[PDB]
Amino acid sequence: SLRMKWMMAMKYPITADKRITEMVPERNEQGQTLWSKMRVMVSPLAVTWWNRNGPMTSTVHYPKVYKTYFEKVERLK
Amino acid sequence: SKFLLMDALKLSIEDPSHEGEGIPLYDAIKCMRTFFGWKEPYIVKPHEKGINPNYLLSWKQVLAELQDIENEEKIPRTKNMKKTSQLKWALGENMAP
Amino acid sequence: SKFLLMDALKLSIEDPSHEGEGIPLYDAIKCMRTFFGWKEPYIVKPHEKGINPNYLLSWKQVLAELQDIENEEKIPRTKNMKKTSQLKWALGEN
Amino acid sequence: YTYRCHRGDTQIQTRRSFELKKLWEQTRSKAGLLVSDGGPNLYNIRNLHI
Repeated sequence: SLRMKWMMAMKYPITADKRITEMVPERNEQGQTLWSKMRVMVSPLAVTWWNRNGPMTSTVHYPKVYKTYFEKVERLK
Repeated sequence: SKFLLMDALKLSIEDPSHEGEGIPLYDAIKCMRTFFGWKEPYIVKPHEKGINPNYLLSWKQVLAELQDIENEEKIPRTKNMKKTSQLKWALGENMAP
Repeated sequence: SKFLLMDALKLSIEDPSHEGEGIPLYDAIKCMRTFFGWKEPYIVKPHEKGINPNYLLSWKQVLAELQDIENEEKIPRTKNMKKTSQLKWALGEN
Repeated sequence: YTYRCHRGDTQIQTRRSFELKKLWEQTRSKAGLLVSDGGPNLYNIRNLHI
């Protein structure tokens, strides 16, 4: 889709809630910005940063109803 | 001395194209891009005269202003820093009798 | 066809470094700077329709405008041509 | 190409390269990284339904 490959080339194409400010810093180590103020507009670098070093929770109730997919993986091996 | 001699290292751009004759600013930027491993800065030896947070803020401002070139319609030839509190203190612009 | 097939030749850039990521305009300028042997142009096969001096002036204007970037203090990312008589005739603005 | 997610051990320079490198050098089992963030592709004919 040409629409998708026209807004990933511009900064801040993703929307999130205001709680992102208290958890993700405005700038990273190299000095690249991660979000801007006028919901707020965020950058994919924020997603990568969260996946890199963010809060960790190890609850097991999240994959609760996902156990039907794991049966396929078990049967495939 | 003006520049330190024995305790210096270099960040090489290695080979440039033989026909490449350009502005020093972009050569410096290309040299900077080839390095990964920045961290959060902190002080290991104070100056025992002056304010060290000003030094930290100056380094951070230099890095941020070097990264913020992309927010410009036209590419500049030289970079002019913002006149900030820590830079004003460092350059001594407010101790003039 | 939109572009010719058998007759094309290229002005190469001779193995750019692995760290070279840039704008197409400056790549084109770098490719142009590697060639020497330009002379005064002249028409060798007319079109039998239309005005050919307009084509010659268009090519000359392209060369001059590409060579006339060093006078700008804030070099740009894209180049916009100037609206001239020959170019307006060629593009069929009227 | 569309989501600017190339592998960690690549020389392509984009705006997402720095954080992908940092994540790549931090992990231990690199085959468990998703493709969306600097990972290899393990899909084949036998895996298309998972």
